Formats: sequence, structure tokens, C-alpha cells
Amino acid sequence: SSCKRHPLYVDFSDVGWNDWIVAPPGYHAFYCHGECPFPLADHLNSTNHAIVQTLVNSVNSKIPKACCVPTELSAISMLYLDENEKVVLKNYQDMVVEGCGCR
Amino acid sequence: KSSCKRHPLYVDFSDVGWNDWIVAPPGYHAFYCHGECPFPLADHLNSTNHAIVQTLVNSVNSKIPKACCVPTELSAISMLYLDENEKVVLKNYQDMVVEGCGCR
Amino acid sequence: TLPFLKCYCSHHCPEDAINNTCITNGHCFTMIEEDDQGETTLTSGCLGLEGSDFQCRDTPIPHQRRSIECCRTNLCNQYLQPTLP
Amino acid sequence: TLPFLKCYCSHHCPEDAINNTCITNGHCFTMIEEDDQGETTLTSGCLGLEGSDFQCRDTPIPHQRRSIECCRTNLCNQYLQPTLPPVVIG
Ligand SMILES: [Cl-]
Repeated sequence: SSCKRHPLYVDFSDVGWNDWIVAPPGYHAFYCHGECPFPLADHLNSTNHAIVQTLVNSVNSKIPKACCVPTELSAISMLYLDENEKVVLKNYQDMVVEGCGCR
Repeated sequence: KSSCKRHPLYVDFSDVGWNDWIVAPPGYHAFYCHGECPFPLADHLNSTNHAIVQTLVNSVNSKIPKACCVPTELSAISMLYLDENEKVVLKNYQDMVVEGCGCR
Repeated sequence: TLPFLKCYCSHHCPEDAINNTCITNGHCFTMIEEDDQGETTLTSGCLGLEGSDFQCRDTPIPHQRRSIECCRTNLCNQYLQPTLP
Repeated sequence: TLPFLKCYCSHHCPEDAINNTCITNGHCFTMIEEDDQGETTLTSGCLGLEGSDFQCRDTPIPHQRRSIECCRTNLCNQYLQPTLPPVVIG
């Protein structure tokens, strides 16, 4: 079962952050997971390295396969509390998986 | 329990069997990335916000995987190869060598 | 460079494949793979252009043997049928 | 931001740490955690600026009891002594 994006919602209340994050109450973060087989198909955006490494793996088992990771990521905004406790608006980069590939 | 880091890996173009379409070099140090991404993800693992959140979630929900140790900085090498009509072309290959690893 | 080429895909389809078809700027592939105890199985899909040369070149010795062939014409891979050396 | 902060590091040292210190643009940390045999371990190191909000805070409820503390002055993590949260529980 090959590398792809899966759902993940992170509810701030569930992980106990609800008391410094004023908003949003949570968000869709997604994650990446699954095999990086050979050959690496186009929709895995693999790097030359991930590809070389994948071939090396089939011939030397001691060398791990490419891993399935975020490959494009988007930001989100939050309202949180300063080290000194009080409403602050920050843009958090690389919070949301847009796409996954083998790297 | 050993941490995400770069490891040596030499690639002999002969072991992998390109001895005949690739004419130069015979191999190159390609390196690779391996190891745990534990909590917390220290500074030198160049983690994204995502990866850090994911590690935090994994620690409360085992069903969510840990972040993965992968190359966060790659560099180029040039090769000489014999192309379809037995031509000798010099060509620059991007993302061939791991210069740095991180949790992602 | 933009996707311009259509390929059949059978175990390596993108989630959003269309009629068991993928599009790419690289090459179509078709692969034959033996496993550890007998059963041999067939694969096909699209290879990205970057690193296409290392995937469309023929290896000498993995764990169990396999072969792979590429071509660059629409739907060209149902016409490929690779065999083990 | 350039790194401007020097910290001690214990199991989370960068592979090029010298004298068990590391540098960063975030905070220094010290954490105590428990392993499955009850053995605890002190770790310490540098946290990047990005995501330090999440890491310094933690979740109150991980699978393994732990406690992380952060501070932001040179070598400050020498003075941090995190302790396990009480197993308080029914
Ligand atoms: Cl990456």
C-alpha cells in the first residue's frame, strides 16, 4: 500500500492546548504514510536521491527505502497567548500537508 | 534508539548495474538519512511545524506515525553517459547527494 | 515541463487516475516481477521525467528478479510485455 | 533568525556538538522521561524557534510520563529540574 496522504484532524482540546490557543479549535493537518516501492511512480514526486536510494535498497537490504513525507505544505493562522498571556495573531507555516512523496 | 542523522553510503554504479550507460564517474558518495524522530525534535533536525505536531499526536495516539528521517538538503553532481544513439553527453543531476537530514 | 503523455497504470496508479490511466511528462512503464515463492505479477504506470534514466535502465541482480520497460507514446505500455532473463 | 542562544545538550546533541553544548535561535530545554522499566532519563538540548510553542507546552497526557521545561538565556537549562507528573489517576 503505497505512499499517499491520509486524514488527520488535530483537535486542540483533545491534546490539551485549548488553553493557550484561542482559535481555531483545531484543524485538518493530514499526514503521509505508505510504501515507496520500485519503480517510484510520477505521482510520488521523488528526488533523484530517493530514486537512487530505492534501487540501492533492492540490492542491499541494509539501506532503507525512501520514506513517505509531506512534499508540499501550507500555512494556517492562529490566535494564541504571548509568553506573557494575551491574544496574539500568528501565521504558522508548514502546518498542513498538501501533498506527499517519497524522499 | 538512535537519532535521525546522515549516514555514509557509497554508490557503485557497477553494483547497481549502470556500468554500461554511465561512463563517468564509477560511483559517488550519496549518503542517506536514518534514525528516530523522538519528542522533542531538537533544532538540528530542521523539523516543520507539521512534523512537530505529528510527533506530538503520535505520542498520544500510537496509530499516527512518527515523523520520518529524510534528506532536508540535497546537492548536484554531473555525469557522463552514453545516450540512446550511443552519444556521450555531460549532464548535471540535481538532488543526488544528501548534505543534510531532518524529521519531516 | 508539462504532462503530455498518457499511460495505462495497473498497480501504480495515482489516486486520481482516469480509466486506469495516468498522465506524465516522463515515460510509460510496464514491469514483470517474480516474488520469493513463485507467483509472478505485472505492473505499469507513469515514470516522472526526473530520474527516468535510472528507472528505465536494466539492473543485474535484486532479491527476486524483475524487468521493466518504458516508452513515450500515448498508451504505449499495453504493447510492452517484459520477460525475465 | 540567526542562532544567538547557547545551551547544554545531553542525549539530543547535534552530531557536531562540542563540550555538550549546542546553539539555536529558539530555547534550551531539559526534560525528564520514564521508560518502560521505570528508569528515568534526563535529556536536554536546543529547540528551534519554529514549533517551540508546541514543544515547550507538550500534551498533558502522553503514553509515557514526561516533563519538558524551556528557558531562553545562555546555558539556562543547567538550572532546570523538570519532574515527572504525579501518576495521579483512577
Ligand atoms: Cl522533505
